[PDB]
Amino acid sequence: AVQKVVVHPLVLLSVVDHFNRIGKVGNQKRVVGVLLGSWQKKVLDVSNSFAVPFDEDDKDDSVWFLDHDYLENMYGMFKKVNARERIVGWYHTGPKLHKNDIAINELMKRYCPNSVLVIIDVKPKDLGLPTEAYISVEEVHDDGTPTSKTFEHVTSEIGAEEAEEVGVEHLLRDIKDTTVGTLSQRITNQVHGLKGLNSKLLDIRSYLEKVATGKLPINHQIIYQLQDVFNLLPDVSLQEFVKAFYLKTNDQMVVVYLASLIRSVVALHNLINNKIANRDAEKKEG
Amino acid sequence: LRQYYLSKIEELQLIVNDKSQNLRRLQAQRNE
Amino acid sequence: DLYSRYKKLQQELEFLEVQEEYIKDEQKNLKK
Amino acid sequence: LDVFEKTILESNDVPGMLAYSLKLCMSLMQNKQFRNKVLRVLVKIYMNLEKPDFINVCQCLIFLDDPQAVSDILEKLVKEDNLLMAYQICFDLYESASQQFLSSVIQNLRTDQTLKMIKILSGEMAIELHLQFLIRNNNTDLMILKNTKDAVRNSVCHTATVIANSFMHCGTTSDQFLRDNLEWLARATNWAKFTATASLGVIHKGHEKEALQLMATYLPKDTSPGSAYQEGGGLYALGLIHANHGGDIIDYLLNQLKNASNDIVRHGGSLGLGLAAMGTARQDVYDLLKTNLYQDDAVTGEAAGLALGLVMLGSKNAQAIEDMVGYAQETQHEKILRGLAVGIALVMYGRMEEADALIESLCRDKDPILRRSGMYTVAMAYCGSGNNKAIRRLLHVAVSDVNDDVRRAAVESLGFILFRTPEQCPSV
Amino acid sequence: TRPANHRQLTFEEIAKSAKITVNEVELLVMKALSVGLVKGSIDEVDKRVHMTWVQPRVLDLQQIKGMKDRLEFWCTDVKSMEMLVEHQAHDILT
Amino acid sequence: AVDTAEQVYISSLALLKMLKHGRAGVPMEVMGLMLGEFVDDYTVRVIDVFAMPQSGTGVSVEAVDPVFQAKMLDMLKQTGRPEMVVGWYHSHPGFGCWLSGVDINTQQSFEALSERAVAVVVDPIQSVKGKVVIDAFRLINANMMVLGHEPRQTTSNLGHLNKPSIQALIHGLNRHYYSITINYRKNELEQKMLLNLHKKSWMEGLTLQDYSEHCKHNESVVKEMLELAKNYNKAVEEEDKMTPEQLAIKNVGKQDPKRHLEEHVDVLMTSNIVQCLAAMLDTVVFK
Repeated sequence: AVQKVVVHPLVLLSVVDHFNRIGKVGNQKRVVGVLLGSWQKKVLDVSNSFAVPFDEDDKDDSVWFLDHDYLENMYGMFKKVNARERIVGWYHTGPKLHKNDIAINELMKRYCPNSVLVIIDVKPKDLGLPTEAYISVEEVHDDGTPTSKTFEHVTSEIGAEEAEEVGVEHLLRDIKDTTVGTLSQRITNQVHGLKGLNSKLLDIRSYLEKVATGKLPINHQIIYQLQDVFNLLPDVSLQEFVKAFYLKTNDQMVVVYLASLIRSVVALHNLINNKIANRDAEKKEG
Repeated sequence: LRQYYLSKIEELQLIVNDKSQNLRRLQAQRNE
Repeated sequence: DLYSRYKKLQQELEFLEVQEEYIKDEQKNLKK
Repeated sequence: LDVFEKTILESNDVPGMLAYSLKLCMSLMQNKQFRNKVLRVLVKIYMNLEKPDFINVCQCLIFLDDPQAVSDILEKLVKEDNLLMAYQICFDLYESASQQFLSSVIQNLRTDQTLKMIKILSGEMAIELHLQFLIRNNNTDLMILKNTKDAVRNSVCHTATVIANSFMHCGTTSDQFLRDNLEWLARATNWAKFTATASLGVIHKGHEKEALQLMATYLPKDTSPGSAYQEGGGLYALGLIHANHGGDIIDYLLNQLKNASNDIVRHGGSLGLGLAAMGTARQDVYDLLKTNLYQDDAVTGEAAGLALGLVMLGSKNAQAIEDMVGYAQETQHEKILRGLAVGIALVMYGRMEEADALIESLCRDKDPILRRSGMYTVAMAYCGSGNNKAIRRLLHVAVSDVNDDVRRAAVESLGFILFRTPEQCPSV
Repeated sequence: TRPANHRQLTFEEIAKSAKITVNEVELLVMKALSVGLVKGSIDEVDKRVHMTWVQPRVLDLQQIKGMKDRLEFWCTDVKSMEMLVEHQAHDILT
Repeated sequence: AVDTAEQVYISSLALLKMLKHGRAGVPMEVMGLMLGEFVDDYTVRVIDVFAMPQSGTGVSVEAVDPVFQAKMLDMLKQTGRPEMVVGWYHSHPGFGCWLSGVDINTQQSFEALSERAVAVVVDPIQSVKGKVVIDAFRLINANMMVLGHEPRQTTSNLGHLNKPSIQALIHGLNRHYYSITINYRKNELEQKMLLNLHKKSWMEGLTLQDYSEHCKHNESVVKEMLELAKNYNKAVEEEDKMTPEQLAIKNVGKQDPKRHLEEHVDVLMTSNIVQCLAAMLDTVVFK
């Protein structure tokens, strides 16, 4: 399909000022803008973005307005500036995927045959990586519905170019960074992974106990799609697994022990060098 | 009675002397 | 004057710890 | 205590053998509860002794903060009819105790003694004695001023040398080396004329004899010059005359800013209002200068913030702190925040633990100006009683800070924590 | 039916449950391995069919409660051992 | 009638777009117009920036048909913030970060519209990862030298917080114009967004790499550490008695023991204890 998408930090920083632009009310302001990139391979990159207006009601999830004329006008404008970038999709600043967004994607799919969308957390109060990405497919089911359009996930990450990296590093002078120090930030990565796993399992438990206790219909899929999760988690108290685990733990501990032994004599060398070069110097000086 | 009040400050002075000896190494490393 | 000898020794002992705590912060940040 | 009172009343030398106990119990001390518990049994031995010395009870009492105790000793002293030992603590309380403590004990000690009550209240004769000592025993030089007359620039050296001259003549009421020339005092473009007008305030310090007519040569409604900044500096100088003396002058500045004008004169008037009422907590001053804060101008922020921090000096009222902390987050300026930092720092005046939570709610905030406000609050909340908790936070949270902007005012907060014992402060 | 603790099933219970003969069992499970619902392997020396994977099926409410209980059993230990790494390392992870 | 202790605020997107457009036209000078407002009489805020089609020569860069600029500033009013054009910027690659003879020519034209017009000079060549070279200049009247340009009622924009350079002092600096001090204002919406664009989700944190490559990597590092320590033996045991003041002068060649040992200690320990810790986490978290 499209494999994975790369976001340059000019986008996802242009989004937050768009939320600061007309997010004065700040209740259900789903700010929508249009991406700009270049599918140079199956892998994709996006670099620029601009604005389109949008108003919709809290209820009545069918009333909305994507501006055709602003899209064509500012596309011609940015083509008069930048002839390399072509439109790839859109971003909405909703914290979760909505119900009427597929109508927006089906409307804008005339300009782009595979219009990806990027959910960007403007206020990421949950820990993790923002800017997830979705694309539209057909999910023909055996239930009886012919087809629907309910998207699916594509892997995403924040990339970098050789000039924007300078800017985002210089603007990161209000935070201490311990990334240079090793054997510490890996442990923080382990802690962050544990917290993310806890948050995802809490969400799964919340949904499952919500649909379990009367409220909401029992979805006939997922409950057997998540059945294969529990068929995994192999037995830790297995004989050959423990027998191999200690066999490799000792092999790692040999290298750790030799590292301590090769560190201690260097420390002793520095000690006796300092003591001799100090005592002879004070013999001369006194 | 009073010699207790001597020996307590003897131990505290030993601790103070040891820490003041230890601090100068860190002062030298900071200076470098 | 033995009371003043005891408390000044107790003063400098708990005050030498704030020097030994502040330097270890400074020597750690000066690497970065 | 229990046996401590018997031991201090066990037969010994009633001079400093039993008077060093107070000093070596007040200099080194853990907390506030045990300090008051050991201090409450010193007024006893100083009072029920056959020779109760009256002058060395005020330093016991000001930490005791009891209006009924000083009321009791003055009630036992008025009917004794010994004026040699009667006014002396009423001058001691003016010399050391807080203005709030005085103004909260005059109605206790007032509801002969009339001039004595005036003596503790106003201190006009004490200010007059200080002024007379300064004018008679006066040895000001002027040759070094003529040496500094060589330095010529559009900068400080010809525009802010007037403030440097004013320190040499602070309180002396002799501006004869300033009115020597008038061509020298016209070299600035509307910002050092503010200092040139404000410099007349520090010359006549405590000049209650020289009222409004002293500066009637330079007033907003007397001469009305082409530059209104002279008129703005006049009210600033008038406020600088009456430091902690908010009588008629505070009412004149209260109705002066009631029909105020553009913010240049309002800056000087608000600074005069803030300086001439510090530690008074007057509500009219507070809301009149809170309208100044809500005027939303980036020239009035230093005009209003320092004033609203000055009138509520250590009052720790919830309204001022949770108004100005909340206001100092949404204003997109710089002078408002810069004048608000010291102002919200001044609502704390050494409350020790009582000012903890605000600091923990502010020192962590993302605003760098609020971080410097937090360091000034750490400087003021634990002033005097240098404890390793406050020193440790002060010398940790900005000695390794990502921003330089707070770090220049970081260790500058140290010098208010260690002035009691400056023996080892240069060592650290 | 068995909860993956002893997933291996002997041939005797296969021939008793499915009422088929002794020598006809293996082709039968080969037929299962022909289609793809079953992903096991067969050991003939001990005559036991080891099990790896079973295709999912429909589940009801009590099974969903049991699944939620097992998921909570897994959900507690994540927090409980994150407390282990966070509590025994303060100034490394800072 | 006074130029006070001024200040310029720049937003994050403005600086990022500034550096990207400066790098994208690296050998010549690129153009641009700034979008912002005068928040007060003291400070000037720039909240956005945008670029135009240009036409560049070897030594000069000119604009094109300005119906682009008029229609762009008309259309940007419709979506969100309707600011004004408070200033202009260009680039000076490999130059002295200074206003040239023709750079100051159009500054009069930009200042004739509004008094508080700010020029901005960026450079993507001398800028490095930790610090971007940036400057803002304000044109001063070349007719008034006898008076003061800014009274400096305080000590903000002075030798305080910044020092004037040498190459700026050659081509102009405090002559014909002056400099202003830049600070960065960061709103909380972008503040708690900018500090988290480096992490990954939980699959990166809990992942053992592989054990075959880990064993081979440890084998290789120990194998080279053998010969490195064998060289270290001769390096210690020689130690010719003549004071390191020249032993650091015979070390300037290809000699390498005592220096590569502790690096190998670091890359061994910080890659072994992390893997063992993650192995324990994986083997008792999931169960």
